[PDB]
Amino acid sequence: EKVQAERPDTMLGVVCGALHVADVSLRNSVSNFLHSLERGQV
Repeated sequence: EKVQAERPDTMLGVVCGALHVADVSLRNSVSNFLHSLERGQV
């Protein structure tokens, strides 16, 4: 139909997606690491 419009540039889109993914992953990793540290583990 040629109606797949109103998208951002591919570069900005993939950059933002990778930034969101890495942010969530790093935040969860830091949180779980601190959780293990707090309970008395290494």
